[PDB]
Amino acid sequence: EWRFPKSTCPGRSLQKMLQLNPHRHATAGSQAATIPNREPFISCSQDECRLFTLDHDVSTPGAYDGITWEDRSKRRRLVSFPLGSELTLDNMKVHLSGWSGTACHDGKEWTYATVNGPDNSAVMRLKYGDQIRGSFPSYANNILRTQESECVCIDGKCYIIVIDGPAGGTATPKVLVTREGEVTSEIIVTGRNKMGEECSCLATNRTWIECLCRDNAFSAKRPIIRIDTVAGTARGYLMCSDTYLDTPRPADGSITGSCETDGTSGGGGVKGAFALSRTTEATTERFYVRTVSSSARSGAVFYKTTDDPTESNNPLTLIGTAVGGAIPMWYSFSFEIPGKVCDQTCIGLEMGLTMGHQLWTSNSVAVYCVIGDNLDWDSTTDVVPADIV
Amino acid sequence: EWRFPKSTCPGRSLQKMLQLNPHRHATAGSQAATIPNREPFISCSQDECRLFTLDHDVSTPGAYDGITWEDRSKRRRLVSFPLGSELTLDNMKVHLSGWSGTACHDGKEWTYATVNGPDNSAVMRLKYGDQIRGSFPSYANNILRTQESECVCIDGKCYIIVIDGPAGGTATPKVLVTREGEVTSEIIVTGRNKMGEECSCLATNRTWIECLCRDNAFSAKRPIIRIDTVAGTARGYLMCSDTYLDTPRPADGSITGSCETDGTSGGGGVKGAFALSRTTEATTERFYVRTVSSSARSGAVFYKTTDDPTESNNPLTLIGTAVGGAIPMWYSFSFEIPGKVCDQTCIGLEMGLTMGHQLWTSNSVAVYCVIGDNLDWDSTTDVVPADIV
Amino acid sequence: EWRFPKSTCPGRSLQKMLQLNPHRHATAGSQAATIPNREPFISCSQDECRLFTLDHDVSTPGAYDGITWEDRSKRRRLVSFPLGSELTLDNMKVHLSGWSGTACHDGKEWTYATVNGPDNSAVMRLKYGDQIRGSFPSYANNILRTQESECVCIDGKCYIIVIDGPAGGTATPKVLVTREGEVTSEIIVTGRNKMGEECSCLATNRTWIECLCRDNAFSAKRPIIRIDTVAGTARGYLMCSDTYLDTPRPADGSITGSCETDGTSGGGGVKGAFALSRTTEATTERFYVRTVSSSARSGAVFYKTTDDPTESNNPLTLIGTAVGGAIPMWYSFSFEIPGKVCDQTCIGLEMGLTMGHQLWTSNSVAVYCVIGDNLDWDSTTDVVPADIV
Amino acid sequence: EWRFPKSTCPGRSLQKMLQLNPHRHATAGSQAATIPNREPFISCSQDECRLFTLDHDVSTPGAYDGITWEDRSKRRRLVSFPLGSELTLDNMKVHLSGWSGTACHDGKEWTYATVNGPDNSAVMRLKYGDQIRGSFPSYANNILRTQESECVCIDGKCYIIVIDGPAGGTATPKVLVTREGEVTSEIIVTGRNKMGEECSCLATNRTWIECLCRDNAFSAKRPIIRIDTVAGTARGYLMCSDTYLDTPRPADGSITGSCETDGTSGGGGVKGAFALSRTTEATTERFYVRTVSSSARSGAVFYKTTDDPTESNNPLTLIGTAVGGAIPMWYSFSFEIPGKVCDQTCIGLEMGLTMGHQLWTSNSVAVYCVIGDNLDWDSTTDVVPADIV
Ligand SMILES: *[C@@H]1O[C@H](CO)[C@@H](O)[C@H](O)[C@H]1NC(C)=O
Ligand SMILES: *[C@@H]1O[C@H](CO)[C@@H](O)[C@H](O)[C@H]1NC(C)=O
Ligand SMILES: *[C@@H]1O[C@H](CO)[C@@H](O)[C@H](O)[C@H]1NC(C)=O
Ligand SMILES: *[C@@H]1O[C@H](CO)[C@@H](O)[C@H](O)[C@H]1NC(C)=O
Ligand SMILES: [Ca+2]
Ligand SMILES: [Ca+2]
Ligand SMILES: [Ca+2]
Ligand SMILES: [Ca+2]
Repeated sequence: EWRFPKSTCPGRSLQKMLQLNPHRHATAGSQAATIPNREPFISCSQDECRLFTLDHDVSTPGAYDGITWEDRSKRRRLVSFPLGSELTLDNMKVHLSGWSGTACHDGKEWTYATVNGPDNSAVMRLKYGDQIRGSFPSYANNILRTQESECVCIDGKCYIIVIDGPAGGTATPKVLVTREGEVTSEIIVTGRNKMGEECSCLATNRTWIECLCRDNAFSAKRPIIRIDTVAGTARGYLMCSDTYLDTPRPADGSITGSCETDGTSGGGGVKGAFALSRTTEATTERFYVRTVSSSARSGAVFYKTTDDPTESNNPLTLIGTAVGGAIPMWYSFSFEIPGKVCDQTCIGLEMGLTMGHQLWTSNSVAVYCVIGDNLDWDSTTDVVPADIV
Repeated sequence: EWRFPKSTCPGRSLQKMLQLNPHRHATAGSQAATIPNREPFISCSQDECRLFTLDHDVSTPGAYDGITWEDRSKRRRLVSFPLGSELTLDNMKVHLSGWSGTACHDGKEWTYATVNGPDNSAVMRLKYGDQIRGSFPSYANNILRTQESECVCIDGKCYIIVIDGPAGGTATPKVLVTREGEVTSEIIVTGRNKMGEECSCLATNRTWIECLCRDNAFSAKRPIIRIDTVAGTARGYLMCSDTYLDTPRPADGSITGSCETDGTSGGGGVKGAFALSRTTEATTERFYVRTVSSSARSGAVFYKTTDDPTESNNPLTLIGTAVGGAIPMWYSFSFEIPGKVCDQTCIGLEMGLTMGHQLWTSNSVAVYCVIGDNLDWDSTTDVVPADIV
Repeated sequence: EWRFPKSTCPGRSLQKMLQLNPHRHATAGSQAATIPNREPFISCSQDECRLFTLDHDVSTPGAYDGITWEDRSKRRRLVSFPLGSELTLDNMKVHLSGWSGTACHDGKEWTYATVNGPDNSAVMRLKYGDQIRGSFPSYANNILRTQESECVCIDGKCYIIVIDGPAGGTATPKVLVTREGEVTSEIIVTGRNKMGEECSCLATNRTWIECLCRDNAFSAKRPIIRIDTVAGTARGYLMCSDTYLDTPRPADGSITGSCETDGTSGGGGVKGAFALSRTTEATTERFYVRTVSSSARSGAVFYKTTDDPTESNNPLTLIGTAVGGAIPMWYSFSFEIPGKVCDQTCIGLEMGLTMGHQLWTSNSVAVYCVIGDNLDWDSTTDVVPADIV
Repeated sequence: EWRFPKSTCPGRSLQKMLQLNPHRHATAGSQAATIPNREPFISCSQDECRLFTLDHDVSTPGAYDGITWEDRSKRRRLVSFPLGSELTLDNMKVHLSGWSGTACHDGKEWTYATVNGPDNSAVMRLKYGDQIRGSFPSYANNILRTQESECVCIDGKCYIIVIDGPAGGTATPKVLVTREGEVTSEIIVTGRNKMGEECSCLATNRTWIECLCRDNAFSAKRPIIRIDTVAGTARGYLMCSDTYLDTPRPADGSITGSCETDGTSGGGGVKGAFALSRTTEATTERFYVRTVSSSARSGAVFYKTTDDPTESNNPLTLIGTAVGGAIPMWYSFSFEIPGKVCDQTCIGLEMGLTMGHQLWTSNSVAVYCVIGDNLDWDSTTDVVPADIV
């Protein structure tokens, strides 16, 4: 029947599952039509896992693929591939037009959501199975956008974080509550709620959800949103650890003040992710990623903690480097693999590939899951963008 | 069991679902074998939706693709693609040879129909599952042809509009009634029945069907056919609104006379489409498309009304422009997505692509469905036919 | 449960279903890897129909495709494609190595059979589902070979005609009786049994099978084999009609003597096919194909009769020309589409494509089924072998 | 329910099933993106058989395919293809990153295992369905590696041989016992246990497994490991027959001493394979492969015996040559096709293709199964590596 959160598979670290690298096949002499894309993420039903991403209505090599740097356009679609299929034209499935996306399976059907339209009056449409069952219009009229990673479904309701408002100022997130793709309520996020883009979300137990977000205007600390799906409420916090997770960021521990103090820098950011261990009642361990560099989007390093991230300033504990500091690392995303016996959470890593400013842009995706005792290996792309034809 | 019409999902406007644009992948350097095609449409079972179209036994780029402007030839086939698969050779499924097509799912099996043969003695064959169960010969011996959009199945019987006769004069439509692909009766269309090509058809309630057609000889107003599937009868009308839906057309409201008065121009036309909202007993709102231009096939504009289109001359109400007037827009088609709880109707738009008179010809397909409160965005192709290799 | 012959769908003629033409996609500029092949045929389960053929371990365009004229080699395999999929590399499924093939579904599993090995000691292996369950060795040690069209399964047993012996002399056919792919008996063909290659076989009622074969040494009349699956017996006849079906052949009616008189020419031949109408008790109409030319493999013409073909010399009745006499036509094959209500038989046509003697060789496949009242249209390829790259 | 070993299909020899040869499609003019690979093997569930192999994150033709000679790198993944699909990019499924692999189906789910990481601290991860359920770290810190052929599942537990330690000295194998992908015990291999790489494993009856391995340091005789899955024990032996199966090897019978005497040469080796006939209680016949040459990896020859291979020095009995001595032959692997009535074992042959030392490297795969009475035909590739583009 309905999907709900189970206790997770035992595991005390992150180890590599797989990597997809389509543009290895886009060199001189190759015969493949690969799909350049950005903002990828994975979502799973109990039958299959799928790689979702936002394409550009074009393949590489190809004469139109010079637009792949744009964030928003009439060409972008939420597409997906079965997880493990390489990212080629024939493997691709188009779900909805739009330039911001999310998707999640509720036990019976896929829900797909994208935002579509001009910056000042965009509309989120939600697709349930084959039908568009929901529509949610822009409420601040300034780039309505969503998670760029999977949403979370519990007991037949799916929970989606949207934000609308300036990228460099106050923009308030909302939680949309959907049943069969129709928006049946909006939860107001209380507490610390002046920012919260591109949230990566996971259930922390049977009835609660925790989202790790990006503050693009005010702070190098990541906002966190917790949802109590029974009470129907959501509260925002600021991640308190001295190990600041956003990029760019100042040195560790140097933001003076309370947990929820912004600090003086804070401009810019990148979507971050986390994974966890849990029982039916509570989360027992958390796993976090951030870049090697504190000013550029390069590298990826893993950390862990058994503390509550909204109320401890202790540094996180180092797991090790998953992408060397010389390698572009951009978004990362959380997801959960439902199982019959236990569930498992994972972090995906968008290893970025680009020829430069407003030139060809795409990525390779590496996946790490909660299992084992030590980090097993770092990941590379071995794709030189100059060699892409 | 059998498919029948349900009440529709709530919705008060048209919003974009998705777009397919295969020839974005047919530029210099690309690795894809795309499928040039015309007269596309979508039909759905409860498991899957499919994009149907008439191909030319060729792919683009390719040395034989210069024939894709022809309407009828021994090369054309009704093919289909899972909806969301891009239109490439490996994704294509061939169903029947022929140069006019339709298809619909009855709850248990696909029915596929095409017309095949020389202009003066063509034969419609109907395929049910894997077998050809029905054959219907030409009765006026002058291009037997059909809807170029999905047929409608109710309680195990499927209803198909055919026409046979001169393109610039009187040609009488018939309704074929099929059970498992075998033609078990013909309903005579009474009333206004001297034309009626390329009908887009939707159930208006539990037991009635309404088709919106093209008068190619006499009128800029669109013919409408209503079928009472219980009584086994069909009656033709002329759409009465001052907002004439065909192309070319005179200015709005300027056809003098009764509802069913032709007007003085009327030569030519294009296949049009509509969508609707309904309960089990009656249709509550209708949605219509026409071109921006009143003399060329360019642009697409949406309208709506709560009036009966066969008995009111009130202008329709503007929803907005879905394809800018500078963009070729050709056929459009209706279809319905069956759901477990509710059904949903949609309009697809054939955005035409061609190098010129008797040169390479194909299209991009944009899809809008009944949902939400306002139009979300217009569609473009960003394909320049000169760049197609 | 098990497959058995049902009464057929009503139909009094042959009308076109579809055509596959992969090498339309093998011209200059094309992006497809098409599969050159020969001896194709179709076989169906109740879920799906499939196009089987013998490939050459190569695709076109390609530097190794110059071997596709060979009849037998270590490169050839029995491969298949879902019926309606075009014949490209990614759509292909390899079943067994070998250079003579057949396949049929028994209601539960596919049986696949090929002959493999050197001319003087070849072995037929039979694959049932995923396993090789049967092996049948050469008994005359001179090119053991089989039908190159589907076999027939009745009540859990499948029936396969093999021949072994000189191509220009006496070679006796056997009927192999298989259960789950294991050869459980051999039926000796009595009567007229000195030749019988490449048999096209169809059930004539609930318990009998009729095969139409090729005499390569002695006669322009086609041999016919009837199998009584209950009694476990098979008897050979010579087709008696004045309308000789093989190529080359003398003029109609000019073979003097009894039904089973060879006539003076008779050297050479081509695989022919037939279709039929039947009830559970008896065959009511037969449909036959032969070439337009009486000396070359060009064109295809349809005929019918309600007579017993082993005991009447009446000419057959003309249906019309399905492939014009200027178009190469090579093998043709019978097959049957099982249905829940009724079955349907069909003829496929191998429209040959070649650059010349021991150069590139392949084909296009056109399909006609028993339905309707008149022939609907002839078929062409519009492939010029010189344009294949 | 659970998979367990059945009695095998009757058969007294090895006959060819099929061959996959993707790089036939990688010549000048071809349109295919083929997948260069090494260490392939086949594993089957009751629904499907699959070809597994270790890829290099690249396709051929292509500018990055010059790395395909490396044994271990961050690019390699365990991928698979449905058996009979040709080895192209669109057909490929990625399961896990890593450079040593194995996989087996337990009746309900696939288990996939790879080793990943640096030479001195590699980690085996095990994937069960969609989840990584098991992790097993390196215990000798010197290239943890596994079978490169299918594992064996009996009554819900799967058995995997791993080895860790020097390639030219003593390295002790362990048997990992897995349930739903989690390592629930390790069986210590007693007896002759100082080597044992790349084991090909088959059940010998209802409760016992026999593995045929490679001694890379000490002996031209192959090690054999037997597992009693009920008692939970494993014992190593040295294959005693005078017909030494490894490459390179001295002349037959010339190793002086007991069964378990190494002999004086013994350096180097290749993965070998075997097939068998069995009842529920015991193995009745064994089938073995080795190269034609006793110093190079070229050719393949089949043998059989009804003796116990750990306790008889009798020569094996010749079946015949499956790959001529002029053709590179590298790894071979065992696998078993589960059936509803009977099981069947087979040998696959990695026919190697390479341009030379540290240049492009891949293979063709030929498959032989236990059936029939005599060998049917030898296999070739007819791929000249110089012609690969
Ligand atoms: C989940 O966690 C929240 C917050 O700690 C708690 O209030 C709630 O009771 C928990 N749910 C269960 C089922 O224990
Ligand atoms: C459907 O509409 C027709 C025409 O308005 C009407 O006659 C018929 O009764 C309706 N059907 C139902 C089930 O109400
Ligand atoms: C099928 O036909 C044969 C030959 O005419 C006849 O002997 C047999 O009785 C028929 N089978 C049935 C079930 O009528
Ligand atoms: C399988 O073989 C082993 C070794 O010969 C034997 O001990 C065991 O009893 C056998 N199993 C069965 C079920 O006979
Ligand atoms: Ca920030
Ligand atoms: Ca008109
Ligand atoms: Ca002859
Ligand atoms: Ca050795």
